[PDB]
Amino acid sequence: NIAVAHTDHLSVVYATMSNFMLNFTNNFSGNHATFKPDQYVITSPEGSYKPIIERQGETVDGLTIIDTSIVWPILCQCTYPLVRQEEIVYPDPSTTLSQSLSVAQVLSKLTLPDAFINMILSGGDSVVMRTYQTEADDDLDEGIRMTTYDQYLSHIRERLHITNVPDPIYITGASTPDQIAASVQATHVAVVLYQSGVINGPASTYLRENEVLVVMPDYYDVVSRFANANLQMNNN
Amino acid sequence: ALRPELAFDHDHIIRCLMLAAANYPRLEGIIVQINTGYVASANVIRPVSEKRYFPENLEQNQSAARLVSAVKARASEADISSIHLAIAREVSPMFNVHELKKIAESFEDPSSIVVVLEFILFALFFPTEFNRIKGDIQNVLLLFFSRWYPVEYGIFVQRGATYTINAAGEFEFSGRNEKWDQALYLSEHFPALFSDVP
Amino acid sequence: PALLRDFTQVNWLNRDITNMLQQAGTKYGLGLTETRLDYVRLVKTIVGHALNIDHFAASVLNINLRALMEANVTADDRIKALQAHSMISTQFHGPNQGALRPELAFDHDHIIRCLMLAAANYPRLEGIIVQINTGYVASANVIRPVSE
Amino acid sequence: ISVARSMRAIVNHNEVDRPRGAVAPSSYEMDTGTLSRNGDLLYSPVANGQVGIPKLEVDHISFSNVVSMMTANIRTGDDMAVERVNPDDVRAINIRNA
Amino acid sequence: QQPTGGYTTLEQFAFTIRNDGTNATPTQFLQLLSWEATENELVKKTIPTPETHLPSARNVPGNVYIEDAITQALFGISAQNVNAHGYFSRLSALALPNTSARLGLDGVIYNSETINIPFYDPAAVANFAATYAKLGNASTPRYRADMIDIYAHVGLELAGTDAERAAGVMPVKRAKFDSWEGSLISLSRDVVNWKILAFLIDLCSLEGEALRAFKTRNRDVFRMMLFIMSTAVAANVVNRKVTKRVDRVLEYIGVNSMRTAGRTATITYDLSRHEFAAKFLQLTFTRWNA
Amino acid sequence: KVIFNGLDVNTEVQP
Amino acid sequence: ITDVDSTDYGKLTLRFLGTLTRSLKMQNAQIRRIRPDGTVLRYDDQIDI
Amino acid sequence: ITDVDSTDYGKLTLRFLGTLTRSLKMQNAQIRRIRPDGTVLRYDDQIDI
Amino acid sequence: IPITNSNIFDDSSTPYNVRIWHAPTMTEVNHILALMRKSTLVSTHSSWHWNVLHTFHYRSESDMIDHFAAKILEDWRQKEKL
Repeated sequence: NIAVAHTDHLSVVYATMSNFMLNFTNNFSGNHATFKPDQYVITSPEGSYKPIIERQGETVDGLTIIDTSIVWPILCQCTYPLVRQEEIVYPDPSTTLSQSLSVAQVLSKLTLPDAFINMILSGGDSVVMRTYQTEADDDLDEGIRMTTYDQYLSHIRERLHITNVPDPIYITGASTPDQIAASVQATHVAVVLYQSGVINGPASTYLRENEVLVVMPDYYDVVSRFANANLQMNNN
Repeated sequence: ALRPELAFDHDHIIRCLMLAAANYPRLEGIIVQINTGYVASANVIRPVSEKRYFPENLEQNQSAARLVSAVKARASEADISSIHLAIAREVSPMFNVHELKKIAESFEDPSSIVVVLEFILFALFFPTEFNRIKGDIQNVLLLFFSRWYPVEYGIFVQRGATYTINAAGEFEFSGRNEKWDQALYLSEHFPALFSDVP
Repeated sequence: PALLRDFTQVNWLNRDITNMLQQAGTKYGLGLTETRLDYVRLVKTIVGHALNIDHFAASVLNINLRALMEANVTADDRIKALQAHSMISTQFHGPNQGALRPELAFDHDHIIRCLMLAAANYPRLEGIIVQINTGYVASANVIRPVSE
Repeated sequence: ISVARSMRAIVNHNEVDRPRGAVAPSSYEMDTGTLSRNGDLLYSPVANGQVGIPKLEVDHISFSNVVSMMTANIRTGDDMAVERVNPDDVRAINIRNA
Repeated sequence: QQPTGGYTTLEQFAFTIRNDGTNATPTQFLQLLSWEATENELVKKTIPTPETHLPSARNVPGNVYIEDAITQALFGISAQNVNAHGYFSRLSALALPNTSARLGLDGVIYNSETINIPFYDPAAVANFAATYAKLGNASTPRYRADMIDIYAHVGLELAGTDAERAAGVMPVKRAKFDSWEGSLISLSRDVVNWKILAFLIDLCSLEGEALRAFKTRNRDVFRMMLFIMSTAVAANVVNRKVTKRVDRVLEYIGVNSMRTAGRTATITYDLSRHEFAAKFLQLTFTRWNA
Repeated sequence: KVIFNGLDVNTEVQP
Repeated sequence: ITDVDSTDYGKLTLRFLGTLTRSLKMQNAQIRRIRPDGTVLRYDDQIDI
Repeated sequence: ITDVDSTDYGKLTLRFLGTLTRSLKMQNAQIRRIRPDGTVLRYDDQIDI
Repeated sequence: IPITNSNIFDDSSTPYNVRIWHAPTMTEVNHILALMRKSTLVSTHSSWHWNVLHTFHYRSESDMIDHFAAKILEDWRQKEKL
């Protein structure tokens, strides 16, 4: 008796609804096996980790819990609009769209301070920097620059992942001016990561020739790392 | 015509809205209220309260009342509120992993198919919504099976009571038969019943 | 004495304290020193605060909280208790909250052992151990006296 | 005598820096080391001796030391409510065989 | 980050224990412990190769404390039902091809490296966490460890002369050493401290010349470790008064008796913790023998 | 009997 | 000051428990999508927006 | 000295239990299985809890 | 599975009874009987019928002896043959 109005009439209101401004995401795909929602984690290099769809028991709002007993009043005792022979009505695509809109301005503005401040905190787009004076003469911002691994992680690293270009190279005792060149020839960002004894030989010189800030774990003995075979480097 | 409004950044908002849901418990409700309001708006399902259950005569019969009873308690009262909301969640975002208002049954009295039926009727009626909770339920059903199918829910639970999808779809069937707390709805496990595999 | 370095007239003592702290070893501290915070519902559980209290009263405080925390038992398993306690096959649902309601446990080994002795002295004890059941039984209402 | 006397003469003589014999608190009545994983607060290390000599192993009192206290989110002794369902039937309720 | 070269052969990962006065290396401490050989005997079997299937990482936002847990549970001191809400398996998230989650160097699991916090080279953690994921599923009925039998080995390894350990057989010798007022429990609290992890990650990830070479150098640091543990499950532990000292005695070393009610001179073993040390011993052991 | 979400909660358990 | 009355923002609510409030620091976020094992995937073009 | 008035309910068992001292030495107390007629068996690891 | 006695003419109890342990994989049992060093008197045979680990439970300390005795003795009975 019910499918007459139910499949034919409830179905449409549902489809029209599948397109509502806000009801975003994805709910299914008709397949019970296999379909698993897509997960979203707000991850941050600075150690933030708050996933979007987390499971946390019944909330105060009152939605979390699903209750199947609702099937009966719908199935047995609930009169319909097009079942007993009223004239199907139609929502005014206005109230409910202006409304979806109503929430969006209200909603985006609200995350406005919360999002605004963290940025003040992030200290957006800018790596610290210690420039080490090489070749006694030439002074200030005329040597080798290198920044702490944490700075590199945070600000400069996430960007690298997006461009695709293969992650940086490793300042190693062996690597010649060629390896550094080839790596920057790829990532094309001019940053080299250090994690191998002395830098020694040229290349370190090539570094004077090129920004190629070299990133390295915490500062100290950062002159005992390089092989300033002519005293200029100096942890100070 | 070219209205003089600003714009409607599809990206800023898909993501801007993203931060809000991620860290703002209340958004699920704000949204499910539009559809819920909208559905009540389309006058899609008016609700009556002149209670109509069983073929009436059943309520009156001596023997049936045992069943007149299970269904009577299982079934509730048409809340004007619950029915739209019930429909609204069919299509609206999911932000908490719905839990199944655990229905504790024993399945040991033929009149009790009433409950297995609640689900079939329910899954059919709002399946996308039902999908979230296939686990709490797969959870209820094997019990029904342990009851009405000993021989078959012998090999079935054993084949594995939960499975996963291998890099090549081949379902990897776990050999255990642990329960299924929603706690792993977001993991890589699927309740096993619904594997729909022979 | 430390919360008063370069902060007290008395020059000597101050000089040494300001110096005493200079040692490679000793290093004073104060307030919120380390936090671990439940998984699942990402809020912050037990905070380790370096408040200055003796060293003894303090260490023992950890004896209780530490044990409380060690016993991975929560307030959820509790339903298991009244679980056995009620018309064998009753049903207890939810709500269950992870490690946001840790509960000591239930020292099983102490009681029968402590309890054995309890009854050994006051033998009148059986009067109660039975008192309760009688109350429970008349309560489940399984037999009502009458003049029929 | 005087064993509880850990600090003596808090005044400053004018001539001679250290007044005639004055104690001045030992580097313990303020060493607030860490808090072992096991829960035994132990004095700050000593150039990598790692283990800080558990505060309770030696015999020096030590005002100040980490205390792990539980926050506002871990109320305990909470009277928690549950829904109990009395199995319907009775005649059904099985007792025997496991 | 940070390479290795050997790992446990590095400054901050030094295992000491403190005995009597200053804190000394366990190698030296062991040499301060003798045996009583009972008119018994115990042959060693052959640990069954661990069940391949590593548990399921399971979704769980939040770095979870691994080193502290693994150890709090083994030479715990009061850890109750360890395999409930037990995360040990969350330690399988690390073992993978190119996962992000790194094993913090404080014994925490993070998901994605973070602002100023070391962590073992994801190169080797991928070999350690590779096997110990297993340690996760010790409560799964069909995977549970050997147990009672697995102790034949903890023991000849802990005691037994270079000679007994070669022919399998060896009396069940009872350990006595010079105690010092509640020494075993304290020896233990001190151990809960070691950065175990740093050890294991090295235990299984060193090729050969290097690995065997270290296995030998570190047998001493390791044995002290089984010992603090074997006592957890040992018949009676009694204290012997002598002339002036107290020669403490462990009655039967390497004969898990299943003792489970809180003792005092040691660390109890709730039955769950018990199956776990069971599980821990099997993987780590099957592994020690390349 | 009635449509309600969440636990029907009817007992209080004593620590 | 903005006039957008904020409540239960950033917090939680779940009846039964309290209304324990998460943190809010966040620095820079990436709405990266997490592999099932709950651990951040490296943003891929042909799978995520 | 240890003033600890226990429960409105905890009190009845005591009024009822009739505490009235508790003789028994208890210098050392060991619970033990006492095979019928003195002896007081040891603690046969295999039978007693 | 309570276990009767031969001679249908003796309603006089049953010495003990066999318990069937739902322990599938070898590892599972390993541990079933491992914990079994609890509960008063149980005992088991070396191998197993239906190959489903089951154990005996003695109603009494001594009744335990009627069984062993009958059985240990049977052993030298077949062992002489081997």
